[PDB]
Amino acid sequence: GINKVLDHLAPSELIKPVKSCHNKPSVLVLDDRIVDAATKDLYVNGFQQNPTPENLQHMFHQGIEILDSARMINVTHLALWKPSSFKLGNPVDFALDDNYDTFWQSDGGQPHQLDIMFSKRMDICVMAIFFSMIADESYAPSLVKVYAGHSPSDARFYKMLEVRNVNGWVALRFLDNREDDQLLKCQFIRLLFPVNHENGKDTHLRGIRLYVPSAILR
Amino acid sequence: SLLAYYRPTKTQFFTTKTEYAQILAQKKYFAKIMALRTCTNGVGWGAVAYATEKPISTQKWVIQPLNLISVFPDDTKITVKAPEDIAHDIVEWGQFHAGVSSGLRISKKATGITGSWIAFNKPKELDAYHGGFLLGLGLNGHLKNLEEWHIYNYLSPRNTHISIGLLLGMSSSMKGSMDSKLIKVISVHLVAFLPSGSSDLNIDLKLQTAGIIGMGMLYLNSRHKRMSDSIFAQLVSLLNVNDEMVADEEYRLAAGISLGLINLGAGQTKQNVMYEDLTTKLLEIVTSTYDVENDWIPENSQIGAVIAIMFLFLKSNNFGISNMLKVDLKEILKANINTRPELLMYREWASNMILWEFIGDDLSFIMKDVDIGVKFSELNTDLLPIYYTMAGRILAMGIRFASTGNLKIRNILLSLVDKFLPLYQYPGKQNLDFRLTISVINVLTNVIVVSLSMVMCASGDLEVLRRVKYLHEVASGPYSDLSDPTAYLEDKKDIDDHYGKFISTNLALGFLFLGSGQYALNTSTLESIAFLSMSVLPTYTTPHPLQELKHFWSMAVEPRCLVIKDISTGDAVNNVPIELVVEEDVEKEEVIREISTPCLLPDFSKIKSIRVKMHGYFPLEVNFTKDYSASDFFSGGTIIYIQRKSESVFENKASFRNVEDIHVALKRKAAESKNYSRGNTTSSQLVESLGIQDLTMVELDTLLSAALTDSESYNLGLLCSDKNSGDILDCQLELWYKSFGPH
Repeated sequence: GINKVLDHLAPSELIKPVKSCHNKPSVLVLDDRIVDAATKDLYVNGFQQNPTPENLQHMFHQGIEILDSARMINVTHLALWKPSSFKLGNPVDFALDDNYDTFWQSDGGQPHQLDIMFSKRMDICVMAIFFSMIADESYAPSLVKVYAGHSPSDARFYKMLEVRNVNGWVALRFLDNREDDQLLKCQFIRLLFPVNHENGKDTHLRGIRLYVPSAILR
Repeated sequence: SLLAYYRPTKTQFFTTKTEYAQILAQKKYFAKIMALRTCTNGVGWGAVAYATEKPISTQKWVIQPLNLISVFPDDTKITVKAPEDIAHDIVEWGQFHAGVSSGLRISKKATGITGSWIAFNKPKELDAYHGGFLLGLGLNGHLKNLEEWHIYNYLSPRNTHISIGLLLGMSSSMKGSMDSKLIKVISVHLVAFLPSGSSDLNIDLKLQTAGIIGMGMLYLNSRHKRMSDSIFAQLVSLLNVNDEMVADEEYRLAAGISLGLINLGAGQTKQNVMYEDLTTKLLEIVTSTYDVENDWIPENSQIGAVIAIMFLFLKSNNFGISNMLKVDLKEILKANINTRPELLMYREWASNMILWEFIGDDLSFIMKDVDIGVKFSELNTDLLPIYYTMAGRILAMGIRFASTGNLKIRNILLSLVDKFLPLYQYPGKQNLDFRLTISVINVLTNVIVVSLSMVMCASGDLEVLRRVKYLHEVASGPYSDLSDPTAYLEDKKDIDDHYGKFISTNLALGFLFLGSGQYALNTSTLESIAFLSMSVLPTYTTPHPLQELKHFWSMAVEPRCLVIKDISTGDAVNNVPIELVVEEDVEKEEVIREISTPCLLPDFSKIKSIRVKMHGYFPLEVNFTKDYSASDFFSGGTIIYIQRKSESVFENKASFRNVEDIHVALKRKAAESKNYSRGNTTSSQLVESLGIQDLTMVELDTLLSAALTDSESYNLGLLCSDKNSGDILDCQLELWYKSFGPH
């Protein structure tokens, strides 16, 4: 029994198939001009001239409602946030206020950092980000890399996101890490924005949300 | 040859490719990995050479610079250059490590090393080598009173390495003197202890960690409330770096070890109220569960709180505190679990060290209450706590049986390392859950090798060397066989993983051959366990926290080597069998242990008697009673001298009392012929030729020459009728000849 549980803990010959990983970091396509079943799963607002900002606000609200329509638990306000730097005009509150008009802006080094620190082991399943290519082209995020880990010490690369034209909410469920659970299990998530569109300098963040599974008398 | 650092390093490369460009890239990658190895050989070279070279004072010291140039079997040399090939900080970090090794090489009892000597050896240009060298002299106990003249000269540049070396070495030299003139200097260095509201002065974070560890170690056994409460506040509070608030895991680990070392041995209480208040506050920190992350109590202080509770009740056998500290696997695997998993290793290690009488030597203690209990036996994050569980238990087990050696523990670790070795550094299916679990595997296998080295220290074992050699060689990882800054970070993570893997194997190689094998670690004195536990702290993951503390085990190394010397000649005699009486590390009665002469005997307090027996020198057997111990007996010196018997003709007057075995006679004849090959030339043969071999017979022959008065006649009769003597029968015949022979 002792030997067998060690073997289950440490499978020597059982696991390693050929040891032939390609080792390149996998790249995710975010374009919204091609219609596919997989993209529809990750892209919610639907594929479509540039819409007017009031149309962007309208579709911003509809995407929030659609994402919240399904059986879900929102724990966006259940974690600590620490961006790389402020600009004294708008903290991350306007990023997490679920309002298109307001937004958060960083100001500092080019490799902008957004830190998400958790208090308890929460199993995130759907990662939601809203982008606005036409509304914020100057500060649009063009290159996104999402990390993972249990602590600031052991942060590791998870996925790439290249932005070409996404004027809507982006849903990011995770399946590569754990196929059995179809969800991510970490306590430490950080985001990087190393470069912007048309050689930008800073970056806004219109929306951000975290998803987890589980008449009257006045 | 494997562990030396001042020379090109022999490398082995796989390169399972045929294209020339791909082969060159892998060779360059292996060259970068070998540069990491050359940087980290500081930890190993410190242990290989503890007290080898002695100083002459007048002679000027020299520090060999890092070579970090690799040589392949094809002899196509590839040279690593900074910061193009490797991270820039790594090269002078290795220089600092090599300097610490160089400083510690000087012996403890060496005299003439005053404040002027270090200034005389100053290179006139501050670098990592001199800071490390300065740290080594300070750590050995030489900076007892360093003059204030050139303290400012050293500290005037803001270079971190020299400042770190100066702070740590000097604090280690006084080691608990509570002197004002030096504690005030670090107080100036530490930003948080500086008076509130003062304008911030730029001080590096690593420098702050270096200063705080020196203060705690400076305040060893002080039991000083005014500093301990401030230190406790330091662990809980938040820091300021670059005018913005920052929370550091590195600084809090330093604060935790600081609090533990200052109040070492203060927990054996049956001050008590204040100790109870501090104990319950630390337990509150370690046990508090927060659904929402508080800013000023993050999880980074959990290890410090846990490490602090380690030193409060060290070697106290307080079952209750251990139970509230010890974590049960069956309960936690049922639940989702909380906090960083790495805390579990430290918690169980702390709980096991508290009960310093039941550290199990069997696999059952290691394998206690562990079961996978899930259908999915594939590597998943859910079974990380058991790996950290395993790591803590074996680390406590290894430190408990430190340098005493054993066979069952060695065999268990051999089985464990054989089982866990193949999984090591295998990025087969690149999945984040799998990658995190196998990173824990890398940490676990680093711990098993280090612990296996700890139990078998100073013995030069074969299989432990076999395992540590393998961990040393072959980089493995994603490359070989088994957006620019983004690629830089991707390569930085892998290179740091290799650096962490290399420090562990180097520590094992150094510990195996400690002081050329004639020095061993001490775990008798209470603070020795503190330094040993402090130095073995597993910090192999990024960013390798508190690495500069790795060269502190030198406080625990002490001689314990027994050799035999002759008295008359005054020279050493070797290769004589020695029988030893021990307690078998248990309550059993005794087992005879036969060893050669230059062998490391076990701890003196556990030895009851020692005897030397060998053909030739007459035997010497000493039994140690309760009154005098082996340590007190060897206090004057670890060498016991033996007297030389005598092959004298006068000893064998007439009869040979000796058995005179034919085998030993032939061996002696062959040995004498060997010297003769490489006769009446000896004085014994002269006295044999003269015929005065029998002392008593010649004297009585002279006496009887003439008379024979009555008194001497009765005297000769008494010697003849002696109860015990030698040539009695020969003596009887002469009186008969004198009395009734021809005349």
